[PDB]
Amino acid sequence: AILNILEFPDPRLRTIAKPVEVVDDAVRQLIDDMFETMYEAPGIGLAATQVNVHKRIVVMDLSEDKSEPRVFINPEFEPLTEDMDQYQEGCLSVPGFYENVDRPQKVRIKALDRDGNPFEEVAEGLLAVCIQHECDHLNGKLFVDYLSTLKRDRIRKKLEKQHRQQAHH
Amino acid sequence: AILNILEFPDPRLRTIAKPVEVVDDAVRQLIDDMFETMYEAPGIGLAATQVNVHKRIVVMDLSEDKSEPRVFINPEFEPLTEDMDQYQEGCLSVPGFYENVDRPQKVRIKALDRDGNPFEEVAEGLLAVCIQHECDHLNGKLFVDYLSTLKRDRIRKKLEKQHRQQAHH
Ligand SMILES: CCCCC[C@H](CC(=O)NO)C(=O)N[C@H](C(=O)N1CCC[C@H]1CO)C(C)C
Ligand SMILES: CCCCC[C@H](CC(=O)NO)C(=O)N[C@H](C(=O)N1CCC[C@H]1CO)C(C)C
Ligand SMILES: NC(=O)CN(CC(=O)O)CC(=O)O
Ligand SMILES: NC(=O)CN(CC(=O)O)CC(=O)O
Ligand SMILES: [Zn+2]
Ligand SMILES: [Zn+2]
Repeated sequence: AILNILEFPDPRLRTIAKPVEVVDDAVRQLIDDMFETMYEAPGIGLAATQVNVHKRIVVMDLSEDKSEPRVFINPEFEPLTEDMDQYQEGCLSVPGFYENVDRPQKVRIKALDRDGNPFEEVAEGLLAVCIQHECDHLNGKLFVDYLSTLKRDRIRKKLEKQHRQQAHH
Repeated sequence: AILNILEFPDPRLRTIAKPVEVVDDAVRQLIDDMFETMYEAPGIGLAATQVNVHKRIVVMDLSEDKSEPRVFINPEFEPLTEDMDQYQEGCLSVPGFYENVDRPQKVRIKALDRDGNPFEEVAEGLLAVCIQHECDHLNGKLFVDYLSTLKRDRIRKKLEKQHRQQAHH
């Protein structure tokens, strides 16, 4: 099923997600709904926090033909270099806005797979950017948090305006 | 200490490496010697089999400045995709030759780290190719084994001539 995606400045996006203790079929059902929601948006990644489920679960598919699904449960990352890359990021929870964000160029991801088994994976490029962006969501952080207060304020005001107009529909 | 690197068609390269039961002082010394040997060659990977030590130990460093050492003890891998990647592969035991070899582009690695602790790592790109190349060595397999019979024999003949001339130096 398609799930509702929370939008900035909804305070629920600031909730810190709780770790998953057992990866059962119920967790996999949520994962399937997250994937369906992500593919339909469309987006290349999605954190449970974004659909109002505060558990540390992330889904992703960096392919063009939407044929490479990846699951990260209880994800964490550690920079493997001090070098930083700049990427213009967008977010399904901050629809319509794209801004530059500087983040570690390479990181080591650690998480549980869709079966609950632990693994690690070195990430560079888009994968590195996405994993950091998704993990941030689980810690109640949004990419607009890295921007100047004036830019974030402009975005907030534009979105709050849109929300009021959408409410008048 | 820099160890000697065996070269095709030396029969000892066909030896199947035995598993490591404990990462003791001796094993720790070998790993250091292997890194020294690898960097001096220079190469981006090295299997114990290549320095005539038939234990399942692999070292790597895909960086350009010796800043990313990697250790794999008792490594094994499983393809995670059917998609094949073609890469121009070379080998310190088959110096001067680079031939295309098709291998799965994404694999899951299972091994023990430099401290003797088990871990599983998802690999793509160069890392995916190198781990398969290195594990093959531990099973007495060389990349030329994937080439046609005439191409492999041509390479063999070339090296035998070289070895012949080197001995007269
Ligand atoms: C930069 C990496 C961002 C991680 C994923 C986000 C989706 C998200 O909100 N995850 O929490 C995404 O797909 N964002 C899209 C996006 O910004 N993309 C998608 C591909 C490249 C990049 C271009 O800016 C937009 C169009 C919704
Ligand atoms: C492609 C992966 C190969 C695994 C590593 C080998 C070394 C080896 O013999 N390992 O067992 C290597 O460093 N090979 C080099 C090599 O083939 N390379 C190094 C970087 C890229 C690639 C192609 O040129 C050459 C130059 C000796
Ligand atoms: N073994 C894997 O597929 C690795 N991971 C995700 C990845 O592909 O990066 C686990 C998951 O998708 O459940
Ligand atoms: N977390 C890691 O460093 C993983 N591994 C190997 C790697 O770097 O891929 C351990 C080792 O190098 O002993
Ligand atoms: Zn987002
Ligand atoms: Zn080799």
